[PDB]
Amino acid sequence: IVEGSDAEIGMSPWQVMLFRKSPQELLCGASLISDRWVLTAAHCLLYPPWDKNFTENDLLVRIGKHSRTRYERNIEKISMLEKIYIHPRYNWRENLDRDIALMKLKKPVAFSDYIHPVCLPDRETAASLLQAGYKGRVTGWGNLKETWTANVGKGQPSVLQVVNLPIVERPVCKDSTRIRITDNMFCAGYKPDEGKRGDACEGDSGGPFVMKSPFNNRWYQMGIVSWGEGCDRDGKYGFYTHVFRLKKWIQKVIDQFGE
Amino acid sequence: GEADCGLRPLFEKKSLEDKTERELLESYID
DNA sequence: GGTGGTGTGGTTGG
Ligand SMILES: *[C@@H]1O[C@H](CO)[C@@H](O)[C@H](O)[C@H]1NC(C)=O
Ligand SMILES: [K+]
Ligand code: NA
Repeated sequence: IVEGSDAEIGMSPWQVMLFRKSPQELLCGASLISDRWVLTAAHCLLYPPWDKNFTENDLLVRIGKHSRTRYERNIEKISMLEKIYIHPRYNWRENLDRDIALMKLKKPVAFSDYIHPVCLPDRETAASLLQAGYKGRVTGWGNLKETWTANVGKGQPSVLQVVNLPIVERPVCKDSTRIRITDNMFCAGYKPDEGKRGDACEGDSGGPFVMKSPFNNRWYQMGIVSWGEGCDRDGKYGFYTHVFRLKKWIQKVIDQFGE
Repeated sequence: GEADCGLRPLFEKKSLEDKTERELLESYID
């Protein structure tokens, strides 16, 4: 996250860290959507141009965290993966269309003050909230800026970062890039005019873009950090998988293969 | 507590607001 | 240290 701030404790209890077993490294963000299901970006699991093709066994999921590196004794919970489900129409070749994947945990996770699922929007809620100029919130342990020295320890936060960003009109999104945008995506971020800044960055993928309903006081996950060009550049915007447009695939996977 | 999705134990369930959630709610007006 | 840098802890023991 670029130009965000330190999360408060328990601010995103649905935040999940997706972690590579060997070597031991942060891979991506993710979100907890029930006691047994975690949502993330497909490209975190499968991206052939970077030689990425993980199975269930390469990965851990870590829930309840605040610190990026410290094992948070008695706070965080670590689950193993039963099964990964990547969207069958995920397009890694061109533009990461349908950049979405579900991970089933081997055992349900016990909720706590630090661990708690986010809601997925119904049709009404999507339409009401997914409007240009409305702000959502993005969270992650990814890089604090576009990195120009190949590798740094100064690029990384010690604790979970948060930033609020406005949703942007589809024409502005479309003109800001030559990558082909789809209805399975939306973009967010300040315009160069608006003076304020912020973006997600590399490492934040799979993390949620959430909005608080002014009707029922609940947090809904409207997006998944998916892609961008650089981070926090003027005239660029962060791209997010559009969660509601893919909800039928999400329901289908959870109903069919579901405990 | 049953389908209490999206309500944080340390915030909404305690009637505490986080430091920036005000900003999001203001965006629905302006 | 242990799946950081200091605590009669902390978002948590000794
Ligand atoms: C990803 O990797 C595994 C190797 O275990 C392979 O079986 C699977 O077919 C791969 N998928 C793709 C689409 O390359
Ligand atoms: K300690
Ligand atoms: Na920008």
